[PDB]
Amino acid sequence: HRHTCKVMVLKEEAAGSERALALDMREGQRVFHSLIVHFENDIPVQIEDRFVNAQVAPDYLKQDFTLQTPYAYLSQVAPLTEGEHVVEAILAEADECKLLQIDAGEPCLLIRRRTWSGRQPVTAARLIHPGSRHRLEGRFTK
Amino acid sequence: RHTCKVMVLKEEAAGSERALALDMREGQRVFHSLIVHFENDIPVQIEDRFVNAQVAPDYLKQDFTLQTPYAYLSQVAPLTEGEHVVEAILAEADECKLLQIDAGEPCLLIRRRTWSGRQPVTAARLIHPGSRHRLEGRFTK
Amino acid sequence: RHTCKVMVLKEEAAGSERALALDMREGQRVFHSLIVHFENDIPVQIEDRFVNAQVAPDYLKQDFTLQTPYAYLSQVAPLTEGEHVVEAILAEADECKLLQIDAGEPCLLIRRRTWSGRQPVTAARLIHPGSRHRLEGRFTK
Amino acid sequence: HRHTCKVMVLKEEAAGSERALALDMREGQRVFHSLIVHFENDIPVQIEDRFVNAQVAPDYLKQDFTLQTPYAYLSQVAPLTEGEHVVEAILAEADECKLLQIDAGEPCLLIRRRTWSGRQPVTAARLIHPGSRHRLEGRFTK
Repeated sequence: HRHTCKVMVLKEEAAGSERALALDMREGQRVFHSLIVHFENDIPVQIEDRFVNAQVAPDYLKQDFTLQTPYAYLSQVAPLTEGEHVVEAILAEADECKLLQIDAGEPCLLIRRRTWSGRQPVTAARLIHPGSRHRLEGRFTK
Repeated sequence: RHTCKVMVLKEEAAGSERALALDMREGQRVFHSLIVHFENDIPVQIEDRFVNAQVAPDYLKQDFTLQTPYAYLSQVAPLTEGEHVVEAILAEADECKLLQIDAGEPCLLIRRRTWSGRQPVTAARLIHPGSRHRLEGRFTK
Repeated sequence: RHTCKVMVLKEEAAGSERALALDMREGQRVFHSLIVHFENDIPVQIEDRFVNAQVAPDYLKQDFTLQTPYAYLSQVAPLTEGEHVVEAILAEADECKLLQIDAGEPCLLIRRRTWSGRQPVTAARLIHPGSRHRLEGRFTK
Repeated sequence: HRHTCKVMVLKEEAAGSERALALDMREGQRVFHSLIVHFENDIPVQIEDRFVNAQVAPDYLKQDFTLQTPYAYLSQVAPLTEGEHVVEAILAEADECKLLQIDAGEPCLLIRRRTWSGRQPVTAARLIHPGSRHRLEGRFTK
C-alpha cells in the first residue's frame, strides 16, 4: 500500500442544473470543482469528483490537495455538522473508466456524499472505485 | 407489494467456504436458505444464507415468507456483533436468472456475518441489482 | 427478569402531531400502543408507538407481551428505512408517573420513525430514565 | 453557522484508574488532557473532556485547538479505525452548568467515547451537551 494521488481538475464553474439540485443552489451561482485520482501501488483505485459552494470556501482553489484532502480542508473552513452517503453499484462514465484504467463494463462502487454546515449544503462529491480494487468493510455491535 | 419466494431451505454439509466463515469442520451440518425478494413482481434481492445447525436447530421449521431469517435468528440467540463487506460485482449466471437482470448489470454485493458473543452464528451473501437498490444514510457529525 | 405491561392499545385520529410525524391528514386513523418495560419490577422504558392503521389493519389484535410491535410490523410490511433521534429531555408528568421517576430526572429519548418504501409506517418515542439505561456501541470507522 | 472554543485545560498528568482502563495503561503513566468548551454562535454547546495517549500523539500539548479540534488533529497523527460510545441522559455538575451557561435542572446528553488506531487506544473523551442544544440524528436504509 503506497498511496499516491493526482489533482486532475481544480477550477471555478457555474453550478448548472446538477449542482443546483445537489447543493440547493441556483444554476448560475459559482462552485469550485476538484477532481482527484487516487492510486495504490500506482494503480487507480478512486476518483473523487467534488463540488463546493464557492461562497462557503472562498480559498478552495488556492490549496494543494496532495498535502491535505479536500474534506479535511473544508472541515477547517466551515463547521461540518451533517453528512449523507448513497452507495450504488454502477457502470462509470467513459472518461471516468479511462481515468480509472478499467473497461467500460467493469462494475464500480459509487459513494455519493453530501455535507452540510448547519442547514446549508457545503459540498457534494462522487467517489467512484473500480469494483475489483476496493470494498467497503466494517464491523458494528448490535 | 413485497413478496418473496423461498427457493431453497435445507440441511447441507458446510463445505470449505462456510466451514471457514463459521469455524466449523467441512462435514458439519449447516442450514441453508436462498430467498428471492420482489417489489411489485420485480426481483430486488437474493439472500443466500447459512447458519450453524447446532445454533438454530429449528431453522428449517420456519416459513420465511412470514418473517425474515435474520429476525428469526434474533430470537433464538442473542446476536451481538455483525461484519459486512460491500462490493460492486457482476452476479453469477444463475443469480442473474433469479434476479431477471442483464448479465452485465452491476450489482451491490453485501456479505455479512453475525455473531453471538465470540461464536459466528450465520453468514449471508445478499445480491441486489444496481439499478434496484442503494444504501443510504444521513447522520449528524 | 424483563417484564412489560401494555398500557394502551387503541385506535385514535392522527391529530396534529402524528400528522407531522407520519405525513398523514389530521383526521386519518392511527393505532397507538404504549408499553412499559421493567427490569426486576423497575420501569426502564416507555415505548409509545403510533402506526398508520391502513398499513397494519390487525395491529390492535396482537398480544405485545409476546412479540414487540416492531417485530410484528416487520412481518406485515417490508420496513425499508428508519430514522433515530437521540435527545436528553425531561419527560411529561404522566410518563414520569409510569416510569416511577421525579419530574426533574433527565431521560434518554430515542425518537424513531420507520418507512416502507416511501410510505411512513410507524413513529415511536422510547423514553428511558437516564439513571436506568444507557445506549452503548462500537463500530469501525 | 460559527464554531469557536475556549481551551480551559491542556496538560500532562497521570492516567489514574479511569484513563488506565480506558487507554490500556498503568495508572502512573503520563497522558495528555484537554478540556475545551465549544460554542455555536457564541452559545456553549459542548464540554469536551479528552484524554490522549502521550506515546501516540507526542506533540498534542503543543497544539492550538482554537484553530483545529483535537479529533481532527489526532486523525492526522494516526489512522483512527474504530470508535466506542456510551450515551446517557444526566444532570451536569454545578461547575459544568456554569461553563455551559445552562439551568441546573437542564437534561444533558452525555457521550463517553474511546477511539482506537488498530488495536491501540488513542483517546477517550467525555462530552456533555445541553439537551436543548444538541442531539444525535440518523436515517438509514435497513
